[PDB]
Amino acid sequence: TNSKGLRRGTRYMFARDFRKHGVEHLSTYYTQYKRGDLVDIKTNGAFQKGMPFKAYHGRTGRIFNVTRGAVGIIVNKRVRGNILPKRINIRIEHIKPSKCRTDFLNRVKSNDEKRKAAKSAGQPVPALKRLPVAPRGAHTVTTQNNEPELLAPLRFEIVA
Amino acid sequence: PTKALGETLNEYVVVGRKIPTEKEPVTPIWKMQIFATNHVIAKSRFWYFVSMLRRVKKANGEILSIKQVFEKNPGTVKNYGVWLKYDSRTGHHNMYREYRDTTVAGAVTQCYRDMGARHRAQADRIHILKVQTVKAEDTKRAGIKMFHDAKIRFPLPHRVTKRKNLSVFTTARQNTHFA
Amino acid sequence: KATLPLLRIIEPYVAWGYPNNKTIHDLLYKRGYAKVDGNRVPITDNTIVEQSLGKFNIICLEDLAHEIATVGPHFKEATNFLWPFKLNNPTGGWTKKTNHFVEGGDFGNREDQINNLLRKMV
Amino acid sequence: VHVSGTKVKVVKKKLTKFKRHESDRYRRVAPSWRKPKGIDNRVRRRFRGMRAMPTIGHGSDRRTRFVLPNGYKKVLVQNVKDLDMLLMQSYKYIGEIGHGVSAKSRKGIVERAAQLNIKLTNGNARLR
Amino acid sequence: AKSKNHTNHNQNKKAHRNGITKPKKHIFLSMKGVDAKFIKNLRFSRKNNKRQ
Amino acid sequence: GIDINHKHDRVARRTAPKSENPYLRLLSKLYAFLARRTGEKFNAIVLKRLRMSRRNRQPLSLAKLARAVQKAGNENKTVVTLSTVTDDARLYTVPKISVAALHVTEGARARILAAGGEIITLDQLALKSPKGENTVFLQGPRSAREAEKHFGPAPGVPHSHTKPYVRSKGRKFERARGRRASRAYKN
RNA sequence: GUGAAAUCGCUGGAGUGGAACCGGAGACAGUUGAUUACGCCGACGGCGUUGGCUGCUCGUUCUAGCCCGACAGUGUUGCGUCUUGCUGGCGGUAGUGGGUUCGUGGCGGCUAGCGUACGUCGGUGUGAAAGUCGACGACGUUUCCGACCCGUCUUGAAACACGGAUUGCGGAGUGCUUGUCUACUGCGAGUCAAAGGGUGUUAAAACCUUGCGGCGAA
RNA sequence: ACCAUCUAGUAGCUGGUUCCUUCCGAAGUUUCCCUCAGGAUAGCUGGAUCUCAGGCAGUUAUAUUCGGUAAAGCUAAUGAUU
RNA sequence: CAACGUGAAUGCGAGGUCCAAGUGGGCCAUUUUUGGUAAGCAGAACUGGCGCUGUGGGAUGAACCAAACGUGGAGUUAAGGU
RNA sequence: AAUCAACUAGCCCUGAAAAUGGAUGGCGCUUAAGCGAGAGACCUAUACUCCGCCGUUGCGACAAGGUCGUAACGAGUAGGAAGGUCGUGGCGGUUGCGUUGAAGGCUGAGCGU
Repeated sequence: TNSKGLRRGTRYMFARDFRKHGVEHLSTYYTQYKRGDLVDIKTNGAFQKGMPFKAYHGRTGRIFNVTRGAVGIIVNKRVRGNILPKRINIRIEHIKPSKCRTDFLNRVKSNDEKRKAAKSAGQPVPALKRLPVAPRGAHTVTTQNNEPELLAPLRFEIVA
Repeated sequence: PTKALGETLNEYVVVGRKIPTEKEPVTPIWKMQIFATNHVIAKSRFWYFVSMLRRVKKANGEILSIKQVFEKNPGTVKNYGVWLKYDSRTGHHNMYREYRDTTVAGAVTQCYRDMGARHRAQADRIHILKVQTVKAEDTKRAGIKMFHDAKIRFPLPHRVTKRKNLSVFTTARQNTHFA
Repeated sequence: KATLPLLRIIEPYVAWGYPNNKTIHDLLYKRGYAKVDGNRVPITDNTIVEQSLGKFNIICLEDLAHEIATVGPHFKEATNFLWPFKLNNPTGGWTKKTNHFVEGGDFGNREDQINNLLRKMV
Repeated sequence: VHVSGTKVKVVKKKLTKFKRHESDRYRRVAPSWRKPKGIDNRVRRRFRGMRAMPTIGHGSDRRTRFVLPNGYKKVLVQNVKDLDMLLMQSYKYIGEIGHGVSAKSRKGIVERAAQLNIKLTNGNARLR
Repeated sequence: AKSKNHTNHNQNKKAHRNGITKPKKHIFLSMKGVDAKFIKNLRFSRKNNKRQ
Repeated sequence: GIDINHKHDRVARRTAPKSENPYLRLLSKLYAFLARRTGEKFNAIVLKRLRMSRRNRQPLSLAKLARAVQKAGNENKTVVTLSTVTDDARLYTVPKISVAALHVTEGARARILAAGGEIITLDQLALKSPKGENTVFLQGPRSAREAEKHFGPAPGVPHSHTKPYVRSKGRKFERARGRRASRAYKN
């Protein structure tokens, strides 16, 4: 059986990227984190304090606490037939804002703005629903300067 | 695997093209002559060959047209030459074969049956590179050439006739020679 | 694009294609059953369609057929109102049921030949 | 036949008895049905060519269940006063004198049933 | 008579038999495990807001 | 064959009271009729609680009845409860209460009647309010049982306040190891 | 007293090629029922439902050939940029005109199971009895199909794994103390009352009876 | 030694464990145990039901992410090596 | 407090509590994979099966192919065949 | 008037030896009843469609611990529940039968899955 140390099998997971070692740039510390925000977890090997467990690497969580240089995150973890919302205290260096929620918030803003504009201007309420890409419509293709090229299977050649 | 199912394979002309993108607002149009049982198989085989030849697959491409081709004059006999490439249990080979038929589709069907008979090769291992009508003087296979004679004649030597809708037993004498 | 991936996932177990006018009408008239309060009720009358789809202006089997064929705004409601069709085995048999249609078999996308199959199944 | 007072025909899904497995092989095993419980019992596992097991699907039609071959349902009578319960639905019930009724009482029972027009199953029995 | 025999064979089926239960929606409402100083200020803020 | 699950086909339910009390069975009959014909969810609720088990009908308190009637608009409404109405010694003033109940204890009945109130049965409620008009539906606290205190996470689990099953109470009865940090640990 | 099963003897019937038993389906033997209308059965029609096989006829899609014109070629007849044939694409289609495809198409023919918008009819049964009709045909015989010995431990038993020659009778989750949950009943901030006492002669019962005790109310 | 009793000694082991229908329906896996033919524990399963009357899903789409396996590379670091 | 009003597809009613059984020897197969010369050998991963399960086919067979089962009938088939 | 050489791959042949007599399942089959490519039709499941009946589940109607309607459904070891006018022996009550023949025993006509 395997040993059960904290950093077993993280040889590449906790390593830095090629030609990306050294001093950690400061935007990491300038980023703003508020409780209720969604963050991706990606361990930074250069910082050994407040490191997330390997199980949480690459997962997204919701912030529930904001301390001086760390955040508490609620991350879903599957244990047998239940998903547990584990709470973990991770430092800022291992955290990154999640764009999935921000995209949705932008879409909500656009929807509200479009609805307000249409109602104010008396236009009919617009369609504010994402729809799956439908099958292509009917069209005409012209062969002018694009004559069809007759293709045939090629014979076998002995490429030594 | 693809099979040459069906008596007398059909012939289709399939025209397709890669779906235009921003970097390529106009794309070349490709055309192929396919021999298949029906048009669904024709389209699938067209995409097979076009993806082999050009960097395009069914996902990024579209079919502009697919039309069945019928023999112009099925009342005349022609010699057909077939250039094909096929896979044996050991290696890859090119073959040239000849048939006599009233339809090019019939000739290609004959080719598939003959390849199965003489080389145990299935349709999934055969590529029909080319099919054409060859002149009588341009044929190069003895079996075909032996019928390019205006005075051809031969009997039917040993004719075994099967009784169709009558009892198994008879007192009649069976004759295999008919002069 | 939201349904085609499912049709690729379930390829080996289904035969599907593009139904035509006669196929849709035959299916609806000969084997149309409605889901009414969780019960499978044969559609022997147009009032049965009206009671459940009247709010969408679908009052007759012809309205239902049009909605299905042209994929109207209420395609979801129209089709969910129908109980999954329970078809008969084709008279003539199948071919392979273990190989794609293009392999000389049965499963996968047969395109407009689903009508040929359904003319025997329905 | 048809149930008396109606036109519904009596149908028997099965006529043979569900005999216990191996009751023909051993005398200690009575024929009365017992569900096989053995781990390897081929009858329990339902191998082809094995005797069937009782199932609710064999149940008789509700309208014809308990109906005798003549079309009536049996009612047991022990004395003359017991004949009253058959008076009204006499077109569907047939009386039957209990086994323990003596030849002394059977005479009166049969006579009263004849007067009341009530059919009996064993009227002409135990005549001394 | 070796008897270690670890395996994970029939475990996903058992897990999925009664479904995989996702966490509830009120779990984000609790203020448990939050900074004590922040909690103290929240108590003070809530204890003083005039109702009307 | 069809690919469906039969695990939850059957739903356990009570189609009639388990009790052999003939009056309770008659009440269940009457309110089954009322629920089916009037089609009122109030009648359905009364029927269900009539068929329920006595565990789910915990005693109600005269104080709770008084609080219900002393609310703006509830003065003239009929309080309907299928729980026993008990007397409260801590209640000093009893208002005018109109209550329809299965059983009311002697003290509660005396106080309600003394305060000018009225007590009716469920059959009488069926005539007064066949559809349940002007009613205030009440019940006792269902989770206020000694047994319920023993339900929940196991006593020896972190952040668990479940009452253990102890023979007696004292320093010698499950108070040493696993309950204080002086002995091994504390959860 | 009764007098079971196993086992056994006789009489009659029937089967009997290296097991015998057994399930399904008939037949035979046998047993049993049977009041013009009505029962128990059959046949032919009609209707409903689900069909199976099989023809015509319109149209639709994609397409010709025949026929005409020039050009190129040649498995070519008759007597040589000859002629007659024949082929190939290409250009025409007026006329003629088949293949292919299927239709929210139209008109047919033969026939099955199940049920009875229902008709036309026959067999039988109204004292016996005989016969006839109907249903079964169950541990009898005979055919066609299926068919390995149960219980058990086991991943796996018909097993060359163990127990079992046969039959009868007996034969194994109980009592009590203590918990806990659940269901039902009474009363309800209470409830139950103990030992005991009083009375009770269809008197080991029932009935009455507690400053105090148990549990609960911190 | 034999006789009676304690004694129906204990057995994580072997054998047996007696009516019919209906409905639902597993596990041989986790952790701890002088534990490995056994237990406790979680899981899987049944029953009782109770509260309600849209938020879920062994499936997709959109958006955003995680990884260092196949392939690739060694005329890129390390280690071989003609 | 004021206003706005349900913002991908498909399917579908959802959630809660309590009491408790049996199990805790597994085995097989496509694919991946460790030890071994190999093994109907030993050990793992995903999924499906047999165990617990009959039915048509593979002459026969726990696992293979088809397909899962109330009790009957008519029609049509799967795999397999004539 | 075609010939020579080297290759290639289909079927066939050699390589190809084991002990009771024996196995494309057997008989047999040779323009096959073999090998490969195909075509019509045909046969056959406890599967699919439709029709009847039994039960379960859900829903519903009815002044009823009942009846009825309707749709879907029905595998099962260990195990769990439900129903049993299934069966056995007592007690408190109730209903009756019996020397004109009870219990017990042997065994025809039926009833119930």
